[PDB]
Amino acid sequence: GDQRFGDLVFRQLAPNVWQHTSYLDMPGFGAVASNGLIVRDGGRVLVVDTAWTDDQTAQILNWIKQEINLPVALAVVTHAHQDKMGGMDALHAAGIATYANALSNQLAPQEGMVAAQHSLTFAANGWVEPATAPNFGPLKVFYPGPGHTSDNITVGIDGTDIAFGGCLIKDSKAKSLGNLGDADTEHYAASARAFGAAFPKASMIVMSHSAPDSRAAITHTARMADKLR
Ligand SMILES: [O-]
Ligand SMILES: [Zn+2]
Ligand SMILES: [Zn+2]
Repeated sequence: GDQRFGDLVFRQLAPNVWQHTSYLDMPGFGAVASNGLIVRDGGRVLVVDTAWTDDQTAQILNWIKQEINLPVALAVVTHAHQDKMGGMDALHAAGIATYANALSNQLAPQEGMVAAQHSLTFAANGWVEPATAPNFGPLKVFYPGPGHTSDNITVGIDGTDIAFGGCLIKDSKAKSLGNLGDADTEHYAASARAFGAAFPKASMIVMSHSAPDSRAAITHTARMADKLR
């Protein structure tokens, strides 16, 4: 069941995996939810995405202290928008090692974000170059191609049936692809399909702006993106 913790919501998805949710009252649209992940790997915790703000991200760390009570070894953030990187300063204040796509770190300042400490780079096939993602444990990082943004990355969780599409993927009942302001409309569909192909055994797809869904999230997202081309 959902756990309200201050202004955030936490939901256990699997034995060692929780979803964090935070909200930003954005004038013109409404109060927009964004989801990320928290993963326990043995005696440490790994975070995927910040909350929208530093204050909210500090609350994620407070929840982790209360409910898990193990050190956060690292965080990976999945592109240079506020929902994913808005809380970088809070992570740094906590002494957490941070990672993002090299391109996300490059784009961060102009997007109003603080860059992560470390840059991930990717092979031609999309898989992270392993030397750039040291000690990632069960986190398997994949660049699916440009879509929601040029820099969007995705994360599978080994030992689970979960893959995280971030803002690239919307659920199977979504009416649109959300914020396309920085999108690559020509490549979106192929990138969504590449995410699915990278994590073919994932049965639970987690994403930024929908609740967890089946792989129908991937097929529906790609089919909607076929219209963008
Ligand atoms: O986003
Ligand atoms: Zn975004
Ligand atoms: Zn987003």
